[PDB]
Amino acid sequence: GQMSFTFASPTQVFFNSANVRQVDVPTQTGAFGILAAHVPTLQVLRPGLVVVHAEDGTTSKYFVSSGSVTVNADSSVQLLAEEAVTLDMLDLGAAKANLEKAQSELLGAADEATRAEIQIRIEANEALVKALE
Amino acid sequence: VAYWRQAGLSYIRYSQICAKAVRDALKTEFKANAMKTSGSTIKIVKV
Amino acid sequence: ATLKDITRRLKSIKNIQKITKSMKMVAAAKYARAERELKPARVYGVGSLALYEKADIKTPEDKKKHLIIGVSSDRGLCGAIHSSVAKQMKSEAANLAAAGKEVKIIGVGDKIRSILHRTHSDQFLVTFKEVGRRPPTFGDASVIALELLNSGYEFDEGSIIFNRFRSVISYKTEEKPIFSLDTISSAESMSIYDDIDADVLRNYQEYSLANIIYYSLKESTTSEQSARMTAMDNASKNASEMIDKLTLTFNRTRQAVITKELIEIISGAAAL
Amino acid sequence: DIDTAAKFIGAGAATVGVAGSGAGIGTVFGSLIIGYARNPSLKQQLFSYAILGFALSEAMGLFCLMVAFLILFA
Amino acid sequence: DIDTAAKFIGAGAATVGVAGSGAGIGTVFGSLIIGYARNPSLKQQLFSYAILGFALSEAMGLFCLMVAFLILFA
Amino acid sequence: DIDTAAKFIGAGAATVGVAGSGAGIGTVFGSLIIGYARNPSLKQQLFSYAILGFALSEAMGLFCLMVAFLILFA
Amino acid sequence: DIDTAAKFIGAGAATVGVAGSGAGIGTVFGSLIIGYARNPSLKQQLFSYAILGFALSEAMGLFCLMVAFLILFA
Amino acid sequence: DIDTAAKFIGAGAATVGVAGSGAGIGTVFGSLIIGYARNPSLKQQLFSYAILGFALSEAMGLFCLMVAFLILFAM
Amino acid sequence: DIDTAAKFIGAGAATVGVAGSGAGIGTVFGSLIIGYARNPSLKQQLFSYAILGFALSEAMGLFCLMVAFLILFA
Amino acid sequence: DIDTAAKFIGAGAATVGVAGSGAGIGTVFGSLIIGYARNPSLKQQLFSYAILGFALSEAMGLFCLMVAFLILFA
Amino acid sequence: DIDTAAKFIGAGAATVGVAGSGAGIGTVFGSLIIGYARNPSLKQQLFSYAILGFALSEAMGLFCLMVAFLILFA
Repeated sequence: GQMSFTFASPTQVFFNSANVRQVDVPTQTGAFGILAAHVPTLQVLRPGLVVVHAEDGTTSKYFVSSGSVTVNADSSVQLLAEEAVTLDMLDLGAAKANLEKAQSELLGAADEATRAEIQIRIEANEALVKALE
Repeated sequence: VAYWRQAGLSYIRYSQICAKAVRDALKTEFKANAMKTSGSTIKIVKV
Repeated sequence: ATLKDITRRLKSIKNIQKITKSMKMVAAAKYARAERELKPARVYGVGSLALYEKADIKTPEDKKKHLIIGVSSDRGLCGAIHSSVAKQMKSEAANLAAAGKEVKIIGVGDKIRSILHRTHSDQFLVTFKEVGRRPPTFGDASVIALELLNSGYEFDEGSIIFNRFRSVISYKTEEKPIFSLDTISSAESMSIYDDIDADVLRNYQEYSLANIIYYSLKESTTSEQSARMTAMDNASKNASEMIDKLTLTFNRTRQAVITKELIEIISGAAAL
Repeated sequence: DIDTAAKFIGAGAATVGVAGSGAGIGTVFGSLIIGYARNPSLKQQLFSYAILGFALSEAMGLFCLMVAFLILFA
Repeated sequence: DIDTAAKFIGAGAATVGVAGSGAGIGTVFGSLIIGYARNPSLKQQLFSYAILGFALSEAMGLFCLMVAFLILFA
Repeated sequence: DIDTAAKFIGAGAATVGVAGSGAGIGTVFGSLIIGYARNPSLKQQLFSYAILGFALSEAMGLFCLMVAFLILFA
Repeated sequence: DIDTAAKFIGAGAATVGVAGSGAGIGTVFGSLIIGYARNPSLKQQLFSYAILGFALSEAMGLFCLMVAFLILFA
Repeated sequence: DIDTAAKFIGAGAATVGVAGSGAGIGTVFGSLIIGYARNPSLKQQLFSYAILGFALSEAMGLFCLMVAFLILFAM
Repeated sequence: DIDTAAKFIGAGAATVGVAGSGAGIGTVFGSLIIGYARNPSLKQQLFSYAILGFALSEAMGLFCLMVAFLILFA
Repeated sequence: DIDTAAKFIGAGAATVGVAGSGAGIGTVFGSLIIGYARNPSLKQQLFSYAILGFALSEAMGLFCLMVAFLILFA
Repeated sequence: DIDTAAKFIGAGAATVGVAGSGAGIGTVFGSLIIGYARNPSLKQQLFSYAILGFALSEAMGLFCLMVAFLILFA
């Protein structure tokens, strides 16, 4: 009962068929933890922070913006994020400024597509702020 | 469904917007690395 | 020929050797960067494919719509990159057209649209330019995937054909299938996959599409950078070899003309 | 008298109502947990909905008790 | 008077019903939480459904209590 | 005079049977909220099934009250 | 007469057993809503199963009311 | 006779045990519907469990009626 | 003799606690179906847990039945 | 006397109110199990809410028992 | 005697409390099945919580049966 964890942005890689114990992810339907024999699923991420615990009790947290997570029959997890950055790689002040900016533009409902785009940006910045704080 | 799918988007655009948000919210030093790799250059040809 | 012709030809071929040496070096640098950047993209692409690899999906044989994507570049002198890609594209296209399937073709690169211009003229759904000029990012793959989804063709099955980079000298043209959620949902192997609406599945399919297109783009870029490196190497070597004989011809013709001039001078002096 | 007997029989039968309360509110605090497990970030609003549900469900157990005491004294 | 005692016992029993409606409201406000957590974008519509469910389920507790009062005072 | 008392008690006991209808309404309208927030683009069909469930689960409550009245006034 | 008085109280207490049928119908038609929201394609077979469960949960409530009418009239 | 009279209210009280039994039948079949919507390929096996399920949920509940009839007839 | 009648009515009232255990068995075997449908690869362990829960649910469904038979024949 | 006999009736009939609290505790701990299987990294907060729900819904059974006692000994 | 009859009635009624614990045990061991279908690796802690919930929802039905026996004896 071991897990084969794969986790990579298109540009870099973080875990390559490693052996972790638990992985907590956001999934556009909730926010769940994957363990050595989780039931197979497919999900798509929302801007959040995936937390990984290795065999020894150390926690590494990476903010993912979007992507997919696959939990398979053989307990091999594949977590592909379009943009993953460690929390030390993020400006709190800049994130808060961007969040307030997007909230300010929310008034300008230029159309359904642009309204949705601004709302998505607000949600992403909200997750950024909540993770950094 | 989601509040963006009902707006006629797709998950590709959603991921693009989220990645843009994150990359625009990086440290002043990592911003350079983030921007250069994520640029787009492909152009259409009408059929 | 006269000495002037040999002079001009040797000038031109020396110039050619210089330029091809330059191209070989610049292509080697570009290939080095691309190979460095392809290490993580390979892991990313394999992760993307994992689901389809070990959750066996097969499109049932009663679906009309097929798609062909061919990955290539614009810059020429890449060797048999574009040739092999387009040849495989049309082979599969005709194969599928035998079974009465409404095939469509998408080409990522100018060379593919050019080569397949005569045949398959109308089957093109869209093609993309400005490829290879700079390394293909994920934004490029997202643009291609978007422009595929939006185009009024809901394919049932698809295949993407690219050049898997094996080594500096060897690359193998490869095909990878891609499915549609109309087929994902009704696959028996997917029953075990818990928490799968008919909606998270379309988001997942869109992301997988972008993923596989990005992976094929990165493989293609590495493969053709290596191919151009080797082609320029061969061209430069052959140019130097030609210079080897051409300089001998230069020297021999110069000596022969000098001797003839001296002989005619002495003949004129003797006659007077 | 038989009236002072009903005082207690009916009063006891009228506190059977409180069971509803005990059931209902449990479900609330069940769902909250489940909800908080799917979406921890909404902790605050989830708890707001939960306190609404508790107040507005145990009110009916309180009506049961009020009826019981009303019978006991009227 | 036996009639008074029977009236009081009858009201005590008839008020037992409101336990069911208390449980029903508990379920409604649990499902509201779960639905909200899974889809926080619909808070308005979800709460509208919750209002209808609560009102239309406490209707039955009011049925029970008016029955008890018809036994007692009328 | 004993028979009047027994009729009162029997009706008051019969009227307890709408607790089931209260709980059933709670469950159906909680499922409506969950199954709407889970798939908002079927609002109409989900609400139609909710209304059918209400009707079928309230037939029982109105039957309990009907038999209660039949006991009281017959 | 204690005979008819006892009969009335007995029938009144017996008829409360359809609270079970009410709650069961509620659960069946909440589950149908949830399932249909999850897999809108299966709607036909889903409604078939929902009706089957409805009938089997109706059986016991109708049987309880049968016992109640029986005792009240025998 | 009080003994004959009280038997009737005893039978009426005992016949209320079918309530929880019917509620259990309802939840068994609700779970059947949800499970079938989750995995419509095991359609048969699931039903089998459901059968078992309500049988027990009914069978044990049926005991109440046994008692009730006893109270009415076999003292 | 009221004792010879108190026994009968007390038994008829004590045998009401079987409703809760009927509902509990229904819930355990509904959870079994959902859980087996979700993750069929491990169905034996799910069945084992279902049998354990069912055993306990009857345990309490039959304690009250035992007390009923006790106050009826002792 | 009728008075003490009715007192025992009421004491016995007021404890059933603890059934609701029992079912509530069952559902809250079931939801704790579910929400800990989903997100096993919130264990501490989830058990905090679970114990809050248990205490605050065991209060109902406590209330029913204290009424069922004060009915006898006061 | 009337007091003996009252003993019998009170014990028989107070026994009905354990329906709550029966339903609660059913709910806990259905939730254990589902939450195990999700994360098998948590088996140990899931069963620890399930047994905690079983015992600490048993307590309520056991109190009801204890008080029924107390009335039936002392």
